[PDB]
Amino acid sequence: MSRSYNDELQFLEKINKNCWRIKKGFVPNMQVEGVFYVNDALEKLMFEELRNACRGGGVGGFLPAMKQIGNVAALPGIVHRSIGLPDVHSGYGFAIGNMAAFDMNDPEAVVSPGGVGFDINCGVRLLRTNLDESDVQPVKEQLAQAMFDHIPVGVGSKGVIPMNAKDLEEALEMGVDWSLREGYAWAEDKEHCEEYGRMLQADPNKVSARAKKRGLPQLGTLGAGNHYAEIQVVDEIFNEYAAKKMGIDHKGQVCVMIHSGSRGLGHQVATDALVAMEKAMKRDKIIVNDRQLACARIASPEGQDYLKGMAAAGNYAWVNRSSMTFLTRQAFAKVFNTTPDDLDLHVIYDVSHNIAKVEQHVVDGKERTLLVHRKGSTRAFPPHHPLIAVDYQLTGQPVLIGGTMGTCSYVLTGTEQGMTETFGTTCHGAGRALSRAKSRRNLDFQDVLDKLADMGIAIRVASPKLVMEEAPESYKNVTDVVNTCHDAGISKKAIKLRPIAVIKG
Amino acid sequence: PAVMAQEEEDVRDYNLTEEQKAIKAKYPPVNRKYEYLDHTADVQLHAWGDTLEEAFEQCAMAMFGYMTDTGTVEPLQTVEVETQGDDLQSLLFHFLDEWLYKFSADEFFIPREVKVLSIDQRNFKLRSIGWGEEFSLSKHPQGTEVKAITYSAMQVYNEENPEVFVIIDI
Ligand SMILES: Nc1nc2c(ncn2[C@@H]2O[C@H](COP(=O)(O)CP(=O)(O)OP(=O)(O)O)[C@@H](O)[C@H]2O)c(=O)[nH]1
Ligand SMILES: [Mn+2]
Ligand SMILES: [Mn+2]
Ligand SMILES: [Mn+2]
Repeated sequence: MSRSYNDELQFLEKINKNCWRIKKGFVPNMQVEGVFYVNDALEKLMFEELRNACRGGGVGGFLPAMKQIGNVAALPGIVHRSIGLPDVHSGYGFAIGNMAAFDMNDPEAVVSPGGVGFDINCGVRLLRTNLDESDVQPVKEQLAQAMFDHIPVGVGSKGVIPMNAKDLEEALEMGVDWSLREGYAWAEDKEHCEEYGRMLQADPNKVSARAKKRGLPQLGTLGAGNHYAEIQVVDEIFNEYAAKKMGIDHKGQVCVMIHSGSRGLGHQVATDALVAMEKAMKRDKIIVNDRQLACARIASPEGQDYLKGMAAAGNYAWVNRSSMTFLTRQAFAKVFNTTPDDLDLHVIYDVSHNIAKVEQHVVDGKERTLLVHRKGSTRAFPPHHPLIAVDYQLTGQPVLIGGTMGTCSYVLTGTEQGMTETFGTTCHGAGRALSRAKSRRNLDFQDVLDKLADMGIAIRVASPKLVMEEAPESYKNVTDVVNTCHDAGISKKAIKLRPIAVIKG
Repeated sequence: PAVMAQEEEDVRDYNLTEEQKAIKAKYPPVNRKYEYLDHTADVQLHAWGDTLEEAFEQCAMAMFGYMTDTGTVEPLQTVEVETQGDDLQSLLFHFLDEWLYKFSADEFFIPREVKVLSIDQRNFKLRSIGWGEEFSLSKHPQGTEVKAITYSAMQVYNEENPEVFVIIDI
């Protein structure tokens, strides 16, 4: 980070109204170029991060997202581009909102666990109800409290449904199939879940004892950070055909958005693989620009062991989100004295954003088998793709975009242009504009709580005096993110939702 | 008296009860030589001390200080953590990871204080201990869960005023 800002700009070129190019040389050994999609408002945030992430000529600082996109473009076996999506911001290896694809028939192609992330298969599930805003407004606080009472949130929380080591071993192999067998999920849930909620190559023998000891008490918990369970109200329908296939009937309909991942089991699986690869990068002679990008050849034993444990961690995350769904259904049933089935509390879709997937794509006119890394970005497959649930074959695959607890959220669908320009990858959220440390300093917790109250949004959080770290101003404008994706043609807007109650850990 | 902090002080406020406040008044405050610095997605721990050993132990205390108010933790038990690495960075990584694991499994131990007894800089081996008790939601306030240690922008300065910078995943 010893270059001047203006010298860094020598490697940056605007491609079109919504896309920037990162030319080779920005960081060492780039095999392809990097790109990031930003409109005017998102462009300023991205370049400010470049200027300010390592401002001083001394110690400290961190790596801005642009540098991370370039570092990922140096990973062996990458094809096309290292791609930042409109919500992109600095992460810890890949940028948050960073996609990279590797040709599995190139023997030098690698898999990077530290780039997939510690929260393996962290994702968003959207539920619908047959309730209206007018049915919830009278009991908003009671429902917010019922959610908080049913869903364990925050550091130290433990699962309420008892689980033993053997149940965990089955959940790692079966994913949502386990929740179905045990009666915590409905058959319709699996049908509207990405991968049908189970990655078949999952091998519990590749998940370490430590991962299993961390995961057991936490299965069925939300976690902390930006994880949430949010009661929402449909605010705008951009695609009536898409809305119809999703079960969205009218503006004013109540939905629930749940965001959580594979918890301590997944965090440990990623850590174990990260450690195993530092121990192995000598043999295969792999150089990286960032130690956090430690990786292995896809066909190596370390790479295969990671991919199998990653899939098992993926199955755990699907089991965890089903548990949140079951507990959310219990809360609604209690507050409205009606069974969950009588409330039409069905899954619209469940899509993940921290995963590596084997996918068929065309590269320069030739169809290839690629290992697609998506860190903080979502698969968004196009209409008529065979690997989409039947109900969404003609709409395109739903994409669930959380904004903030005090703005809005969106549902999008994948497009053919997206399949072509970004390997069917779109954004996963708004992304951050202010660090938690900077939000702690510049914002007051009571001001955030009052603003939410002046907006009529009920809230239950584990650490109330830290809520400024999740303030709406801490995140990018989600509408800028979704509009950039839409104008770029990689995603199509479908639904807009507004929060009315939120629980956070 | 060297000012190592790069930001103005900013204590995180965990919403203490009267009993939590009373447990903290009962014990000698722990000296804090760490701070929470800017990182867009997560947080950067910055810790320092008079020896590399102290910079390490303050980094672990910084990590635990992000999960709860460690001043409310009583020194009822002592736990040992020994680890090794191939260099100072991986030693620091494994040291923080081993302590994170003590908190996340088995006995769910939260230290009020951590002390590094030795860093063997020829083998990159470390001996440390911590005193505290089992983390309990009835006893300790909820901060933020730490998911993992990362190497992102990790810096270990081993000169006259040792200090470390570590980004952790939250
Ligand atoms: N509808 C909501 N969206 C939110 C809320 N809080 C944060 N976010 C959005 O969710 C988006 C996704 O955030 P991330 O998945 O990157 C945060 P997370 O802790 O899950 O990252 P990991 O460490 O990878 O697990 C984020 O950019 C925000 O725009 C919320 O309260 N409600
Ligand atoms: Mn997550
Ligand atoms: Mn997430
Ligand atoms: Mn994180």
